[PDB]
Amino acid sequence: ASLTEIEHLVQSVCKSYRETCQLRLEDLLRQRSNIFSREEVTGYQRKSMWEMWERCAHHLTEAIQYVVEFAKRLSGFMELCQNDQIVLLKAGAMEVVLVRMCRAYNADNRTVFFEGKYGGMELFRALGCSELISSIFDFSHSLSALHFSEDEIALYTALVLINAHRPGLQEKRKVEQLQYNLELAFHHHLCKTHRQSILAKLPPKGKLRSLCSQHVERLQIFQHLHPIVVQAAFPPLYKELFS
Ligand SMILES: O=C(O)c1ccc(-c2nn(C(=O)c3c(Cl)cccc3C(F)(F)F)c3ccccc23)cc1
Ligand SMILES: [Mg+2]
Repeated sequence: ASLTEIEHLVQSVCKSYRETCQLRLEDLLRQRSNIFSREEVTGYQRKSMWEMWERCAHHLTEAIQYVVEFAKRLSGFMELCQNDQIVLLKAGAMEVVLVRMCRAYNADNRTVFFEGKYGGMELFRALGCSELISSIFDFSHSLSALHFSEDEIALYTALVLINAHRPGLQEKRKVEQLQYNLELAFHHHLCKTHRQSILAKLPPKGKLRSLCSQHVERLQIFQHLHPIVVQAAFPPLYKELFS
């Protein structure tokens, strides 16, 4: 792919990203001052496990749905057979959700933006997932240290999804090519901005995968104990994770 194609791919990917973000980043930064009372905290901490899970589960569900809309706008994704779109999304939608979190994370006070204000991990205590939730906070913190631009997150998460080494693909070669193109675009943009050095500092893909595995497993257990009701946007994908 030539320079102009690459530039068009970067612009396209970053526009798709911005347009499939729940909240714009300026909002998240405006509100880092708006922090939860200890009264508001204990309020959340005195919530029942189920009502808290319902909140978080619906929040996370909505997030996955924005990520699916992002994928559907990646050049070439819609041209993929339904099987492969499910393979890519089953594996990666939640990996992207986990990456997108670093936006709502404030490494200064170690808090995250949740339901209108910032709170520490203490806020989710009623779920009793301290291990998992501590891990997630560690990951966001780790991503914070890289000071991603919005453009970098867009290209990085595009590559999290468009990965040709996911088990199950049938058009593996078509994915390899969309991936190659996204890698040229990511690398170009990083060079352009003197940020090429972050490539070696990105999370090892294994760490992202395994963390996503822990997280989804836990969520599936909770979905078993206490099903929330989902109006699904990609039914063949929903059926692949909720059954
Ligand atoms: O609306 C949809 O079409 C749709 C909506 C959501 C998903 C989706 N949920 N999910 C979960 O982890 C999940 C969530 Cl976010 C909330 C409650 C329970 C669950 C669980 F049971 F599946 F585990 C995923 C993981 C990986 C990939 C896609 C998804 C998929 C499809
Ligand atoms: Mg240069």
